[PDB]
Amino acid sequence: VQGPPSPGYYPSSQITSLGFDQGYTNLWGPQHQRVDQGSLTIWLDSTSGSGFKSINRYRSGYFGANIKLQSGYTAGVITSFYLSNNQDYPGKHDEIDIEFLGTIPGKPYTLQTNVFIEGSGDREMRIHLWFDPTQDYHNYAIYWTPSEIIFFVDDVPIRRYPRKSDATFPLRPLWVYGSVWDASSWATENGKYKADYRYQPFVGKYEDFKLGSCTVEAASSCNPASVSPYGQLSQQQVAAMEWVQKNYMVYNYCDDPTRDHTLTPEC
Repeated sequence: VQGPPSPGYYPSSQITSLGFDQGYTNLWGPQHQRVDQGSLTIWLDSTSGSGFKSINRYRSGYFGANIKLQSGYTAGVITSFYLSNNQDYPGKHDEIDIEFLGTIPGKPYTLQTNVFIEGSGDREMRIHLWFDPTQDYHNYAIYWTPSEIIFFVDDVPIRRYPRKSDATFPLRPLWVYGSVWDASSWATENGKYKADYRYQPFVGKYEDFKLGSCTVEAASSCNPASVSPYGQLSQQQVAAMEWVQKNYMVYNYCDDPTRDHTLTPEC
């Protein structure tokens, strides 16, 4: 295993790799978190998962990490990296998600991306990957400006969510989070395979954090990082994103005939 065509531009290579403590602290389950020379390990077992949160609240930016997932049986468990304001607006929040959905032997991990606006999501896109995300660290990133969201895997854009209306786009400040947790009811084949704690702990590893971003109170000149040679995805970037969605996309909410698309007019 064919990988995508080169995107011709490498946003992750233009931003300094950071240790955990330069951007983040633990939020819950500190007993299931360790940091070794900037590299983070968090884990889930029968008693608790763990999650971390950025020190700052942001208005925009480029947010990335190198992440490595657990091999073997991992059904029902989600390893995550996301932007959210759920703690500022409980129940009525915005979120931008990367979620790895655990799996069973013989079947690949699923990477889900999602967007919540004022408390409602249902904006899922799911892909499988062109590499084994348990064998080494791979780069995952969320780019977020007032005009668009772009998700990147190893600097390949896998999805773009443009601003079609204010009501369907995240315009309020977000913090960065990451977690490992039990989503047995839905994560793996819509809940068919659930967490099996015989295989515990379920470990998530994160390092070389990337922040090319703008805090809420940052000087007004602050804007995110270039994500393309131009002011917009290049045709080479677009072609790579197209290949991913052609060859690896397994769900797109816009294409689901069971979904009421009026509830999501950005489609």
